[PDB]
Amino acid sequence: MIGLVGKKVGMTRIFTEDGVSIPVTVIEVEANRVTQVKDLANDGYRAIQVTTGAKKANRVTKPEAGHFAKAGVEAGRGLWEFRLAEGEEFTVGQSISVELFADVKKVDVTGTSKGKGFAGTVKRWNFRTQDATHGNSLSHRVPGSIGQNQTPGKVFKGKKMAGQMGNERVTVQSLDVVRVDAERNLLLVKGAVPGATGSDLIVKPAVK
Amino acid sequence: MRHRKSGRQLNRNSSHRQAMFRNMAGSLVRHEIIKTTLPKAKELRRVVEPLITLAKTDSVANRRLAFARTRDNEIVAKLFNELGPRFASRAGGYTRILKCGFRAGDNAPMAYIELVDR
Amino acid sequence: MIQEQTMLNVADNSGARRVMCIKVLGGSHRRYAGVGDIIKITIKEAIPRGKVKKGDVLKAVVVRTKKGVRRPDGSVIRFDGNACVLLNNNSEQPIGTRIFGPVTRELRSEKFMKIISLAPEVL
Amino acid sequence: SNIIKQLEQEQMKQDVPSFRPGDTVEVKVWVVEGSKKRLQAFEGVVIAIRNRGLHSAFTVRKISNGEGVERVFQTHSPVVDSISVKRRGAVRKAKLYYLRERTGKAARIKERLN
Amino acid sequence: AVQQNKPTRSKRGMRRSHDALTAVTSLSVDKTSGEKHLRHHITADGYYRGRKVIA
RNA sequence: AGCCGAGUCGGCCUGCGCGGAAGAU
RNA sequence: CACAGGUGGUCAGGUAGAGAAUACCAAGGCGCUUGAGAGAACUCGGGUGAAGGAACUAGGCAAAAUGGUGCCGUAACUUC
RNA sequence: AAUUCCUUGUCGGGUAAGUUCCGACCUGCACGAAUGGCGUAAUGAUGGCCAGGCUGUCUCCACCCGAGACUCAGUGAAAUU
RNA sequence: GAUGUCGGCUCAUCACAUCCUGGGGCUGAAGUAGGUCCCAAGGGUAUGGCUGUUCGCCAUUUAAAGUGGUACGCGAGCUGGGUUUAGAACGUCGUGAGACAGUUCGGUCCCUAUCUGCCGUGGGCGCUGGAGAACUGAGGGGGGCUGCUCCUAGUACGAGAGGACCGGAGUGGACGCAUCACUGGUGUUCGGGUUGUCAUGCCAAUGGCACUGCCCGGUAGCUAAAUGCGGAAGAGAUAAGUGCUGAAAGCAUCUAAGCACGAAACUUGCCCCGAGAUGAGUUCUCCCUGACCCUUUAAGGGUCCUGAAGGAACGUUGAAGACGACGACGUUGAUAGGCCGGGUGUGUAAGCGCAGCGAUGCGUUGAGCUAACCGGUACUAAUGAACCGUGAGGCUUAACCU
Ligand SMILES: *C(=O)[C@H](CCSC)NC=O
Repeated sequence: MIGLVGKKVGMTRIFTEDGVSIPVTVIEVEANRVTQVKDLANDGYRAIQVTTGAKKANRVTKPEAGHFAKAGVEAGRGLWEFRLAEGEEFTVGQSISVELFADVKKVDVTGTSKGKGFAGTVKRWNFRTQDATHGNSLSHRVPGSIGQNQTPGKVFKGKKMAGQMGNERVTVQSLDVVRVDAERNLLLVKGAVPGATGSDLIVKPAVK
Repeated sequence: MRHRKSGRQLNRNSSHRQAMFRNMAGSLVRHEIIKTTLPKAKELRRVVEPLITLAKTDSVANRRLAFARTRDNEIVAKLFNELGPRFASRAGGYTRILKCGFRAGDNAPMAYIELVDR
Repeated sequence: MIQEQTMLNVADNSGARRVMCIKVLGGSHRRYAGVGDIIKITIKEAIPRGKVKKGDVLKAVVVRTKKGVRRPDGSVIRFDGNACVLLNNNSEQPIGTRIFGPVTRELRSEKFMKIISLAPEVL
Repeated sequence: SNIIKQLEQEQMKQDVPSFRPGDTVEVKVWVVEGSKKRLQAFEGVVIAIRNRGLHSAFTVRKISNGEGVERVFQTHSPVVDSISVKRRGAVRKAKLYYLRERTGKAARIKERLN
Repeated sequence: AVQQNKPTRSKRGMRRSHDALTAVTSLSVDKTSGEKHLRHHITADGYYRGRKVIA
């Protein structure tokens, strides 16, 4: 099924009457507006494209403005796409709200993770450190050996080394849906999700 | 990583940083326009403007606090007798930075910093 | 958080005073033991005419720790030391007849009801 | 964040009495044993307080049956039924961790009666 | 660690193919005096955005 | 052979194939 | 080499201190002849650490620890 | 045994578990009396073994304060081929 | 005219003669538990005492603690206990200098990476008028482990003692990804106590130096010991193996023609990269509609007028970052600093008055001070311009419009 685009607000907790504390992530989901429908005859597959949010006029270039004016909707801060299943239909200009998740029990959430920059093997791949005493000579956090002798005489592809860590696309699966609030455009899920406060999130019904 | 942190190290240690900025605040208050490096000028605002905010209310306690933070009675007297009254009805922004060229000895970028009613 | 070489006090009247942990039972490569877990021990100090001697090898269960336990609402309970109760190596039942000090509700199982019933206070 | 502030203010208690580090307090908590529910009491000295809105907490220390015990309570949980103040103490610090090394007459605390 | 063969002038040039300098795109003209200056900088006489700032 | 009507049994010499056949970038 | 090395004699202020030890100052003398920014892995010199406490290692290597004055008190053995 | 190949000899003590350590037996491959034999209080930046205290030595690493590494301007090497 | 040789540490990759988990045939296989052979390499596969040891013996665990190749893998990656220099001693051999795959104590481990390789990150040109966005998926990588309790059932089986297949439900060990609401560590940029000495004329009050002088608490950020989630179920074609119908060979026979089952191995289903895929793909939107001259007459060279869509540069900067790169914003404005209100931490400031001989105590007073946080606000700095990029886009053939 289709999903929605939202924004990460923060983390809090919910108290139950039996004395349990549920930690939750709060996601703000405004209305998603349909900009384009893609079908088999003209494109070769079946999907919808949506926008959300708002954008200032003097930051919208003429190509983008023309694309929005064809559909007849106000400009937003981005464009995203979702694939369709058999027996699902939509029309251009239509609005989709967070009441779509009224009866769903579990979701998958996708976002961009925090960036750590250039990282060593101890932090990036969980290598073990060598001795801090007993005569070690300048080799405390270094990686060690990286190969064999004259046979094969090279380094194999895919070796684990130091480099950039984080700032990439990540998915976390099968989170319980704790609350759906339609008068305030809120969705509350159990547990942690990738990203930092204020980043964009994609929410879908669970595949497993 | 330095996520959400504030402050400039300037290739020094803390005692040296503190002493240098004390001296520079004194010089700015005394002359009302000085020439220095751009990062230093950007750091000096956060030290000089709070003193001017403090000097808008005159009391023995406030004078003693200013003395603790400057260690100069001439500077204290100027702050509480001339600059507070001058700025009584302004909400922040008492200084101004203007970029000038590059230094001949080592090619450092340079700027003037001055009080806004000189 | 109990591991190999840890020393513990004894919370029963079987005769032992100080014991040392020599293995954390369970699965392969297991690190720590907490409140409610069973460990293997050797006796390092005993009183003259008790039911156990210095140098024996037995089993025991942990009843108090300095790290503590968490509760479903996020609370904690901590103690000032580490203490245990001695069990029989084959049947896994207590050797003593009395229990000294408080215990916790983590032990409320079909395996440790004698301890729960003999304790002076269950927190 | 206004959104989170609103979500948080609808779960808070409004009956909590006022207390300070160094006082003696009694706390009543719920206990479930099978299909039965009852209340159990915990009394002792307050050594630390954390003021963090819906996320506030406080820590209590006592000596029980020859052993020292400490408990960290979350202030706005419904497991806690009631809090009461039995004595008022006179101290200078905000945290009283030095009491962990004291016993008996050396651990006494003077009375305030402000 | 040192070389086993002497590198060639062709390789020298290929490595240096990233070393050229860049010139300033354009200058700015003050609205009162007519001098040329670096954008967002003061002039050599003491003007900025039409006003005399330094004597 | 199995339960009525043309073939059926087992040794010999010789041509070409089949199994016996598990290793390290 | 305008080199973190080597080279005999004389003079001896104040407060605290057993002291020519050590800390902070006086008279006097200096900031060591490339600088300016940034705030990654890794290397050098240091500060702090939940629970455990030699399980490390050829080996407690290295670190951590003890540390002043007055008084009470102090074992086997001994060439006393 | 600073001496013993066979050998981690056999018996006792210390540890949950001791080819090293301490006490004994005598089958001394191949001890032995001024190229000295057996003992000995005190002394040692001397070789071996066990304990109390203590800890980032370790389970298993986390954060921070400084000097390089990185970028701009000035000067400006080496082994090898 | 030099290819560093035992054991340990760090980090690995392949084979199958398979240690565990998966599927089977025979049993001198009643059940539980075993013995032997065939198929299968997806994932997994101990901590200590002694000794320089690899081995080995011993203690206590585990579903299990596989066997081999890779200069007996790995010193321009680390160690230096052992072998294998110069000092000294014992036993033994020699008249002696000395000697012993016999013992014992001591004993300097160098190199700033040009080329290949590997992990990350940019600049150029191409893809046929130029520009801003969203995608398809040829191809490539990651992941794949397993214990114990309960029901079925004290049933099937068995003289009894014992005790299941098949199918359901719960709770753990080890490993991997993300995050900071809770429990905690750090927090030389926040508050306080205190020892020695120097200064601001002096009292009172403050600052500098002694490892942040020595200490006690602690905001934001980063973070594990903290707390969420994962390994699948389904589908196709099969291995060893089990079958249906059926002749050659009037019977029988899983095979020769036909038909059906069958495993953590194979191809998919889950997650990430991906059109330099030169075989350079698709869809939506936007911009440009002027005059002349020469010549060797063509995908030709030049002059005047014109300069779009968009981009780059500069400035204020970020939970983005070695530098480049990526994201937000530039008066039609909340991008940074300051300023106003709040919150958080520390813990009752200074000045004045009262009590006391005094050190000190009490009131004003939960006072004063308060970084990186939350909600607001144009006071300061983000300047009009200038620069790059053009002027309707080749040839041949086919099918449709005129
Ligand atoms: C033999 O004794 C050994 C051989 C050296 S071969 C490189 N040398 C010892 O000094």
